[PDB]
Amino acid sequence: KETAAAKFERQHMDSSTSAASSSNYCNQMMKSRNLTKDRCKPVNTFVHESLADVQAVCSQKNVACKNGQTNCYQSYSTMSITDCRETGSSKYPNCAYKTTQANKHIIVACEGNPYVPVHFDASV
Ligand SMILES: [Rh+]
Ligand SMILES: [Rh+]
Repeated sequence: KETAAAKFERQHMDSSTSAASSSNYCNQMMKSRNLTKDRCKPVNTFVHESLADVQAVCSQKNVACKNGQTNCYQSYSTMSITDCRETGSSKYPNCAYKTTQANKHIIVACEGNPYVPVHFDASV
């Protein structure tokens, strides 16, 4: 019974580094955040902004979600993010990733009271 809010924080928040710590980052973080337990999760994004600044996106630019729901929101400012991408030679349980740093607008899906991020949809 992890809450949806807490699952988003575990899968997508890393405020403790300004940018993709190092070439090792995604290998470490995909494992430590438990995204390689049942299979290698093929792609995942981490956001290097404060929790308050990511939560605030739920009152910013309303945009269509990829799944056609209406509860997605685009950040008005660019954010520091790390994209993690499974290498073609990565074989479970030894999940290997390329670490790439970018500064992009994020899109998140928000639900509940309080209204908070529960899903990372895209960066643009
Ligand atoms: Rh999701
Ligand atoms: Rh999900």
